[PDB]
Amino acid sequence: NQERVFKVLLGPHISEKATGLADGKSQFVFKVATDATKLEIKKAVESLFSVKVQRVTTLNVKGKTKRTARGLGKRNDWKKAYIALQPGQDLD
Amino acid sequence: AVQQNKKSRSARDMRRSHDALESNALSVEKSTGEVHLRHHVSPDGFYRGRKVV
Amino acid sequence: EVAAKLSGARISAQKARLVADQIRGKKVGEALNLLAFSSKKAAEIMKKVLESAVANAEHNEGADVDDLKVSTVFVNEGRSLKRIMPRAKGRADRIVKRSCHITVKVADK
Amino acid sequence: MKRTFQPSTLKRARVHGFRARMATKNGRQVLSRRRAKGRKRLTV
Amino acid sequence: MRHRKSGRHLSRTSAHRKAMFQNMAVSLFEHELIKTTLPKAKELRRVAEPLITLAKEDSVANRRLAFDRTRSKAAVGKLFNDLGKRYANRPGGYLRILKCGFRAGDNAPMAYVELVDR
RNA sequence: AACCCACUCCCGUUGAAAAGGUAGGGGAUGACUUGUGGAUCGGAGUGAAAGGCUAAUCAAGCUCGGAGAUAGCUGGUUCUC
RNA sequence: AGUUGAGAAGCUUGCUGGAGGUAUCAGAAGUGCGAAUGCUGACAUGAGUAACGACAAUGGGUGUGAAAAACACCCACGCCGAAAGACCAAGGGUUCCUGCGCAACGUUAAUCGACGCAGGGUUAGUCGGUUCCUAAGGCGAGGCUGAAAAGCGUAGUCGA
Ligand SMILES: [Mg+2]
Ligand SMILES: [Mg+2]
Ligand SMILES: [Mg+2]
Ligand SMILES: [Mg+2]
Ligand SMILES: [Mg+2]
Ligand SMILES: [Mg+2]
Ligand SMILES: [Mg+2]
Ligand SMILES: [Mg+2]
Ligand SMILES: [Mg+2]
Ligand SMILES: [Mg+2]
Ligand SMILES: [Mg+2]
Ligand SMILES: [Mg+2]
Ligand SMILES: [Mg+2]
Ligand SMILES: [Mg+2]
Ligand SMILES: [Mg+2]
Ligand SMILES: [Mg+2]
Ligand SMILES: [Mg+2]
Ligand SMILES: [Mg+2]
Ligand SMILES: [Mg+2]
Ligand SMILES: [Mg+2]
Ligand SMILES: [Mg+2]
Ligand SMILES: [Mg+2]
Ligand SMILES: [Mg+2]
Ligand SMILES: [Mg+2]
Ligand SMILES: [Mg+2]
Ligand SMILES: [Mg+2]
Ligand SMILES: [Mg+2]
Ligand SMILES: [Mg+2]
Ligand SMILES: [Mg+2]
Repeated sequence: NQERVFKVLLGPHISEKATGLADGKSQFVFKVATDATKLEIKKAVESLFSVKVQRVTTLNVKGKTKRTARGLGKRNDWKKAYIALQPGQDLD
Repeated sequence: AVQQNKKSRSARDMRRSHDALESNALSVEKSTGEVHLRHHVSPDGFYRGRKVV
Repeated sequence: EVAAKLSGARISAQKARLVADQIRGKKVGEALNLLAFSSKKAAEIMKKVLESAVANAEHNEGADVDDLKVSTVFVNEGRSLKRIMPRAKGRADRIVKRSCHITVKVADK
Repeated sequence: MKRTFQPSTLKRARVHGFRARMATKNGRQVLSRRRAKGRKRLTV
Repeated sequence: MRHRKSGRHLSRTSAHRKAMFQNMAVSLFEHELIKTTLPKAKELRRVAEPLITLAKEDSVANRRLAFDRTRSKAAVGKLFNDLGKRYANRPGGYLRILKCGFRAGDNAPMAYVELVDR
């Protein structure tokens, strides 16, 4: 569809592991929609960044429960994906 | 066992009349003029005018 | 004269009376020495209060640290934190964790 | 010294679950009563 | 009853008591100054002094006997080479005990054990 | 021996534990022991049978209503002249 | 505090308090607590007493820090080793790692922590789920049975 391409990638994930992966390997870490599959997020990166991805690996991250006077509040859950590019191309 | 009547303020305070403190064994070092317990190394590390630590 | 307070101290009220009555009515020169070598926990707190009281007289007033004599010392009882402690055969007993208010007052007279 | 409550999830949901209560007539009345009281959970 | 009985238990079994002084002497003969408890120092002077006296005569049998009770190569090397020759003309009294305040956590009377010349 | 059970002494009784621990003890290829899932429920179930077990509660459970049951029986019933 | 009445009680003022109170006479009472092994919070005596949770075991040096028996490292001692060692399934639900800290807990102190604040950390065609099949058993179109709720049950589809 025309949509479902500007809704699967929620933005880059800045970290120390993600930064090291981008330099050592050609893997980039992204925050993806919780209902996004591996096919959608590989056809979205190649369309919105003009690159070629060999494969993508995804995981679901649970939200940390923070205790405050009023009850226990759960932070929003989210999905993470390691976009592994070809030896060429960079996901900037 | 247990008691039959509670102890009053006078009866309680009479028991703890023998509960006091005393540590007046202080001494002034001749050289440094530092107060310390007698027959003890001073807090700075002097004993009868001699550094030991 | 000037005073210094410690509203809220972990040690209980009763244990701190035995140090307060040991220095009530002495000079600050030896009051700091008695607590500098006392073996009880209350000595460290009470010396911290006494040195603050002496510093208050030194700064807010022109009183020298030599002529000061600790005049009035009284230890009141503060808020006690209540917590349970399990015991044998299911019974649970309540444990109070007491505090105290220490007020050391020094006078230059 | 085995105590009375040995936890499980598959047994808990098949007895005290929403589909266990909703299936029978009495359990639906329990759901209605618990909703009328206004409890936050309604399913334990 | 303790009538004329010498030696203090220190609330330790016999093997722990033996091994503790065996490891206090081996540590004292590396640093020559230890911050230890006063009752433990009053008993350490009945263990280190026999070793120092034994160190004044160098021999295979003496070195083996010393090793049998202070088992450490470094301590046996420190003996018979630095100690036992420095105190070659001092009759007894190879270390002193100096009380040093009290412990911070508990109230245990501490004491410094120091070799007499250093 | 693991595993299951609990015959004896002591400790513990406000215990480490609302039924345990150190010593000793019986079965240990079977009528065995045990993990997961399921069936039997209140004058009603299960029971190698003790009236035992049925969520620390059992000569018939727990909870909500009849219900503020009934009590010829205890206890209490507050200012003055 | 003083003062007036047989009493329940009433009147005037010092200080604190910082905004409402009701001569007198009539009504309407949730109308006067010392006790019910009375109900709910607070505080005592016991008492700074018993205990601080297996009788594997600790002793030095250095560092930090306001402060080291318990924090980190080194030397040396003891304990488990058919476990006090590793890996899965239940169950738990971020307790996992790094910085900033000890108001609280941890049966003591704490610079330490399964403790507070902020970040980071779980990557599957091949390992376990889902997807295929079914046991015990659950539900069950039609259909029989039952005052009503409902019970049984075939085809069928769920259940490791
Ligand atoms: Mg995955
Ligand atoms: Mg949410
Ligand atoms: Mg219990
Ligand atoms: Mg079941
Ligand atoms: Mg032995
Ligand atoms: Mg077992
Ligand atoms: Mg056996
Ligand atoms: Mg029972
Ligand atoms: Mg009644
Ligand atoms: Mg009736
Ligand atoms: Mg108004
Ligand atoms: Mg009334
Ligand atoms: Mg009352
Ligand atoms: Mg009490
Ligand atoms: Mg004590
Ligand atoms: Mg007593
Ligand atoms: Mg006693
Ligand atoms: Mg005791
Ligand atoms: Mg312990
Ligand atoms: Mg061994
Ligand atoms: Mg073995
Ligand atoms: Mg947490
Ligand atoms: Mg951690
Ligand atoms: Mg603490
Ligand atoms: Mg934490
Ligand atoms: Mg079937
Ligand atoms: Mg059926
Ligand atoms: Mg039908
Ligand atoms: Mg199937």
